[PDB]
Amino acid sequence: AIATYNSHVELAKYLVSKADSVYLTIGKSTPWSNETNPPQPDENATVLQEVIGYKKATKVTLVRPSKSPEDDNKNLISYGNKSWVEVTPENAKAEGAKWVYLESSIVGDELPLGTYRQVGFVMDLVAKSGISKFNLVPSEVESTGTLLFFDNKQFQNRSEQTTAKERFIVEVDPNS
Amino acid sequence: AIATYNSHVELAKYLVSKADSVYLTIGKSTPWSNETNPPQPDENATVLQEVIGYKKATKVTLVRPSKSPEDDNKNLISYGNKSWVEVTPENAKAEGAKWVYLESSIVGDELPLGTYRQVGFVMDLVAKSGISKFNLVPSEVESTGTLLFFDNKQFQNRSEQTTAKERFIVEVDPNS
Amino acid sequence: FYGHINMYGYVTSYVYNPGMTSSVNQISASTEGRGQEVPTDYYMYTSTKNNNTVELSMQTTSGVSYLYNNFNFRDYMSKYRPQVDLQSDEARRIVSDYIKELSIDYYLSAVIPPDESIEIKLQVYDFSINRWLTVSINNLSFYEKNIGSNIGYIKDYLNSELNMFTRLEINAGKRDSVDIKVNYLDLMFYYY
Repeated sequence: AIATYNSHVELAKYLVSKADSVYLTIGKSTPWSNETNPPQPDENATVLQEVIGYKKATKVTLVRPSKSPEDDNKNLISYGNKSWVEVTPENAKAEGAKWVYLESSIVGDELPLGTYRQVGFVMDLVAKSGISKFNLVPSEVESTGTLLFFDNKQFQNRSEQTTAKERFIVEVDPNS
Repeated sequence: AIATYNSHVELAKYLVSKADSVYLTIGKSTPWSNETNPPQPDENATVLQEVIGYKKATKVTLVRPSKSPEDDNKNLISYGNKSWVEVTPENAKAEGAKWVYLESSIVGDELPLGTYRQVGFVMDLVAKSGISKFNLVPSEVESTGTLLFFDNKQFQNRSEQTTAKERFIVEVDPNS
Repeated sequence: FYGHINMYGYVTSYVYNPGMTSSVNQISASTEGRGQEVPTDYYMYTSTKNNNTVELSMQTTSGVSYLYNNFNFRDYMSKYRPQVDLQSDEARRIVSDYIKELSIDYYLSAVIPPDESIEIKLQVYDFSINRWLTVSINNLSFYEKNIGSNIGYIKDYLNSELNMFTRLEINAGKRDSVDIKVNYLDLMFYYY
């Protein structure tokens, strides 16, 4: 038997419906063995190495590839030199939107200063009693939820003069 | 024997009139003695150490600190986690706009990939005959023009996906 | 697509010269068993730089000993890239065009007094000229050093079986043996 492209649209809608529980996370604060050539990731893991913290996802949405003239009235997402267009959940099957765009930003010491290398996303995270802010260090978290997605980049370093605007475009079936 | 408050603003108008010739430049590509504790930038220096290259300025304008209620309802900038208003050359003395804003974005490998520890801005840069692209390595530059402003930084890095963005607000006399 | 080919190893005082159809284990046969395969620990622990160095006893009657390594790009390409046609007469060109430039990283020290050093040569067998090519020459002491080098395109270093042969030539001088500590050995390539 077979599933469908529309199932990947509905599972993308499900992930987008969870957005209130979704945080970007970053980690691996100590070096790689050589910073130019990182080790490969592990899709069976559920937490980052050397977790620096969590920041609430500023934008969780469906997307599809952009085109003109018919996307000229819309808003567009640029990453990896690629350019994409946003889709709302109630239109997702009509637009064919099975790709999810995930974004968050950190500025200054609102998460601990130092270098970062691992980048990824968590959902079903629960913060501890008396805390409601969108930037969390691991000591402020009651449950980390499920780490869904992550990558092992070459490093960067931080201050108030820098924005940690890391993002993915992800798909639950890349090869239908 | 004083200067008038207008006088600083005129030099700022001059700096903004140069904008087409203005380029971001980046350097100090090998380590300091301590990557977390840079030495003092020498004001006598003519150009950055270990020059990576140059990118055209993407935005140059007069600016000033914002005041409520009026500037909250105008064209706006957020930087230093705080709010600023842009000013046009034909209003500069009425606004008192003695601060110049400079900004550019270096995308992917449009200059060679590597670490950096110096950032600054040049005017009057001239590329070799026949070159017209906004990104230049030192061998493509006929005259480097003049480095007006720069700072030493803790070590930073780039990869093929990423945009490194740097922007300054400066003024011509910090010491009246 | 950036990757590493990590650990057949064989220690001997005899000179081996691989042929175009030479397999991994022909070193032991060509030496009449006058040598030894490297310990299991060499295959387990030299695949990353850490505190676990593998010590290897380099016996010699001539003042020179050899540590041979063989890297099988056929099995590597079949495992990591099964879509590449390795059955063609062009398979060496395909594999070399795919890898582009290869670098060897090789971190090692000698079990000798800290004030002494021994000459070591990293060599790769070139099948176009049928000779060992020296890609790096170093003096090895008590202190760990990378003796590695960028060897460029590997087409001429591959035989018909897609085997690459490397060796350390170790000049013990007047010593009947020298022990070498190997920390890290990696064949690393980076292509777009």
